[PDB]
Formats: sequence, C-alpha cells, structure tokens
Amino acid sequence: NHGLRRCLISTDMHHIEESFQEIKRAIQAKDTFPNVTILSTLETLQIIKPLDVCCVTKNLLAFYVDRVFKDHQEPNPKILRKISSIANSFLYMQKTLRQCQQCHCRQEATNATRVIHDNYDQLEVHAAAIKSLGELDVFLAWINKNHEVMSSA
Ligand SMILES: *[C@@H]1O[C@H](CO)[C@@H](O)[C@H](O)[C@H]1NC(C)=O
Repeated sequence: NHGLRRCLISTDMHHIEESFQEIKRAIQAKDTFPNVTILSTLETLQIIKPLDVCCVTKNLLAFYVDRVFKDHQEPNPKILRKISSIANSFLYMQKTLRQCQQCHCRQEATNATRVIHDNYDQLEVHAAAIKSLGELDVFLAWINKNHEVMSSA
C-alpha cells in the first residue's frame, strides 16, 4: 500500500542531519559548480508516488554508497569520521529497505535516477563526489518529505 513510506522509520534523520551539519560548510565550500544541482531530480516533483519514491530512494542510497562514498578521498580525519557515520546510516537504510520491499522501478523512476548519474558524470570525479556530498541536504529533505522517518531532534 502506502506503507512503502514506512521502510525508513527506524532511521534517525536527526542523526544523519547532525553528522552532516558538522561538515556541511567545509564540504559545500568546495562545490566548484554552485549554479547547478547534481540531485536535480530531487528539486522537482517528478517522483512523488509511493512506488516511484521507493525505487528512487534505493537508487539514491546506492548512488551514494557505490559512487559518492567511493569517489571522495578525505584527508581530514575529523571530516572523514562524520562522513563515515553518514555512510554507516545509509548502509542501515539500505538494509532496512531490503527488509521492507514491491518497490519496482518504472521507467520514469529509472530515468529520474539516470539524470543524476548523468549530472554526476558531467564533472571531474572528485568534484562530483564532493559536490554530491554537499547536496546531502537536498537528499535528506527529499527523504524527509517522502517517508515516515524518525527524528530524535
Ligand atoms: C547556471 O549558471 C549560468 C551562468 O550564466 C546561467 O545560465 C544559469 O544561471 C544556469 N544555467 C544553466 C541552465 O545551467
């Protein structure tokens, strides 16, 4: 049913949000293409129906885990510790989502997702990874609006 919005309830948005707030300035300060958004799809209302939101959520989690987190090399240990915490949260969110799931990807959801990979691939890889990292607020806002998520805020 609409329950697909309950697959991340065990995730604590506040936890991720806080870890991110800690490095948000330092990471966003390195965004070399501010006039553009890698998560452009998440600034539109193209993905709002339950089934599409579930598909895009799992695609975005994989986008971060398999692409962003692999591509960003972080020499600052304090920043890396925060990003590890976020990464750990995302791994949990993927675990939770597995447990849940329907969640199939209709062609519109799939395309919405490819747009992001396509924007990402427009940039040099390290700039793409740090910029994506900087857009975590766009990702958290979208997750927040489309899922019953818990907050210890
Ligand atoms: C991004 O910035 C450029 C710079 O002039 C401007 O055309 C507009 O604000 C944006 N352009 C696009 C479509 O990326």
